[PDB]
Amino acid sequence: ARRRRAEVRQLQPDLVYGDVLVTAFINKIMRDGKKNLAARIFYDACKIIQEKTGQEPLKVFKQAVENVKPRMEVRSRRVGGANYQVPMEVSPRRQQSLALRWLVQAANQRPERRAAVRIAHELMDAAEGKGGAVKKKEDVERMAEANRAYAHYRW
Amino acid sequence: KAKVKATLGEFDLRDYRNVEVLKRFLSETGKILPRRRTGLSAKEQRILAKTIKRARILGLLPFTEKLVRK
Amino acid sequence: KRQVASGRAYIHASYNNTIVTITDPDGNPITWSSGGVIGYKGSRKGTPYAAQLAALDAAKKAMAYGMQSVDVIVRGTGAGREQAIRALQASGLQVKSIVDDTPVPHNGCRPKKKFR
RNA sequence: GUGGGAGAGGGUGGUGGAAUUCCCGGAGUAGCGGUGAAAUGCGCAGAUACCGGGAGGAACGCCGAUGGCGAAGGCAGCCACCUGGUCCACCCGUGACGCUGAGGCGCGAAAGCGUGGGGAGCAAACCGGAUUAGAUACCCGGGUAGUCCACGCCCUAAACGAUGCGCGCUAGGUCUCUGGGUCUCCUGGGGGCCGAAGCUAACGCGUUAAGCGCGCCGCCUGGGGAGUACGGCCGCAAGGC
Ligand SMILES: [Mg+2]
Ligand SMILES: [Mg+2]
Ligand SMILES: [Mg+2]
Ligand SMILES: [Mg+2]
Ligand SMILES: [Mg+2]
Ligand SMILES: [Mg+2]
Ligand SMILES: [Mg+2]
Ligand SMILES: [Mg+2]
Ligand SMILES: [Mg+2]
Ligand SMILES: [Mg+2]
Ligand SMILES: [Mg+2]
Ligand SMILES: [Mg+2]
Ligand SMILES: [Mg+2]
Ligand SMILES: [Mg+2]
Ligand SMILES: [Mg+2]
Ligand SMILES: [Mg+2]
Ligand SMILES: [Mg+2]
Ligand SMILES: [Mg+2]
Ligand SMILES: [Mg+2]
Ligand SMILES: [Mg+2]
Ligand SMILES: [Mg+2]
Ligand SMILES: [Mg+2]
Ligand SMILES: [Mg+2]
Ligand SMILES: [Mg+2]
Ligand SMILES: [Mg+2]
Ligand SMILES: [Mg+2]
Ligand SMILES: [Mg+2]
Ligand SMILES: [Mg+2]
Ligand SMILES: [Mg+2]
Ligand SMILES: [Mg+2]
Ligand SMILES: [Mg+2]
Ligand SMILES: [Mg+2]
Ligand SMILES: [Mg+2]
Ligand SMILES: [Mg+2]
Ligand SMILES: [Mg+2]
Repeated sequence: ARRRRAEVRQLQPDLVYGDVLVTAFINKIMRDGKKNLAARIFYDACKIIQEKTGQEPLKVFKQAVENVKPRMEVRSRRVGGANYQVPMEVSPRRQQSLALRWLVQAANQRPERRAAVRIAHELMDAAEGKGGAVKKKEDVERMAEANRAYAHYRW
Repeated sequence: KAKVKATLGEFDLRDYRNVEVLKRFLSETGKILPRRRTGLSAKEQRILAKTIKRARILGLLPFTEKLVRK
Repeated sequence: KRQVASGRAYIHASYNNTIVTITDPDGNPITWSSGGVIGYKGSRKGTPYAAQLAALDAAKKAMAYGMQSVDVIVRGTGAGREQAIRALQASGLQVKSIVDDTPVPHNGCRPKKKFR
């Protein structure tokens, strides 16, 4: 984005919940342009996650994605020779994107055979405060508070 | 801001012993104030500098001081 | 084993290191710290974070001696020359006053080739 | 001549504070220093940091300027003494006594030489640590001559305004230093900046001429060879003319 601000794409709402984060997550699950198969994955996972634990998948999804969003991260900055890892905060949009990406990548790194099962159990663990996606998030946050010695290189 | 000569009487620029008025021309530190803040002419400033040094050697004006709040 | 309850704190900051010496009201030192006293070894000692940690460690050693009221003296210039004073302010020691007493000659000695 | 004035102009002696280094002491642990990173180095025989005391050398922060003085080199703490140059007002005195100047003579930054002192900091050479393909360098840690003083040599330079000295003539504007004046200003004398006419190959100069004229001195005649050779002179030498 040299000239413009690169206005954010406004995703379509969802047909089941009416929420936009669900459509964004379903897009993150989709591969090779199959939004139908990805939607079926997410919604069979919704049924499984609503049955195996007697809670609404809406608020569990929301609480999990909220638990995975990090508050700080590191970016490399070239200063006086080789570059250094400088910590900083995160944009809300980037927090959303990183949370959903870690969700999908930790769900597919799971042992469970079926896709919907992986999605459901990953969402459960992330909603409880544990799991792989939250582990990657807390490693991102552990990069902060560690190289905080460079807090004067914020830029 | 006020310049030193603007708020002052008809005083002697050649009196090295009057510390009361020579102190006005020193800074927060012992440094001699520039002409921007003294409002003096070139000749006046040139005489004031020598009188200030004279007073310094007589232990009346500080050679240097310490900065506060830094 | 002194129970000093009040004293001075001298911050000597350079471009290679920052060190803090906490002393009593008539000049004798009590404790001290620096970027090398804490873990950092190389140029890492000259960072403002090392200055903050050195000031905090010296302040806590002063707490061990029982220091409450502190007058600050500052000499030199470098990264963290201010951060040392900020940490010293927020360390739990009531700062009495801050003073910059950086020694500057009246053009007496010839500097090294680096400084000309 | 008289009467005023500004000034790091020069020489001599004294004297002040800041800072570095070193030494004595107090208190105080484990590092300091250094770099793009480091390492040599220093530290448990107590460093660094802090405080008090002492010693010594060298240089003068703020004032300070785009300023001032000097023929040039060049000249900055303060005080005293010895001394040079210069400017202004008064219109007083002498009555062309002037300008330039081959040679000569004197001065002449730094570095260098000799004899004798001095020695903090800096620092060619040199000793180490790094960096690199290599490092004989830049960077880091040490360090001698030297830098400082007295006396005697050395006579070089981008010794530059790359512009010899003197005088007269030719729009102004603006900033400034220093005098005088009836002191929005004028009138001298210095330091800058724009710019008339004119000059210039152009850049640019332009009452501080590179303009218009006059006097006198120095120097130039394609580049390399070459500021070399020979010769002479000077020098303790280096070397210079
Ligand atoms: Mg260092
Ligand atoms: Mg003089
Ligand atoms: Mg003199
Ligand atoms: Mg000692
Ligand atoms: Mg040892
Ligand atoms: Mg050792
Ligand atoms: Mg040893
Ligand atoms: Mg000695
Ligand atoms: Mg100055
Ligand atoms: Mg005189
Ligand atoms: Mg007459
Ligand atoms: Mg007659
Ligand atoms: Mg002559
Ligand atoms: Mg001659
Ligand atoms: Mg000479
Ligand atoms: Mg010499
Ligand atoms: Mg000699
Ligand atoms: Mg040295
Ligand atoms: Mg080597
Ligand atoms: Mg060296
Ligand atoms: Mg001519
Ligand atoms: Mg006048
Ligand atoms: Mg002159
Ligand atoms: Mg004039
Ligand atoms: Mg003029
Ligand atoms: Mg013309
Ligand atoms: Mg011009
Ligand atoms: Mg002329
Ligand atoms: Mg010409
Ligand atoms: Mg010739
Ligand atoms: Mg020829
Ligand atoms: Mg030659
Ligand atoms: Mg010969
Ligand atoms: Mg001979
Ligand atoms: Mg030669």
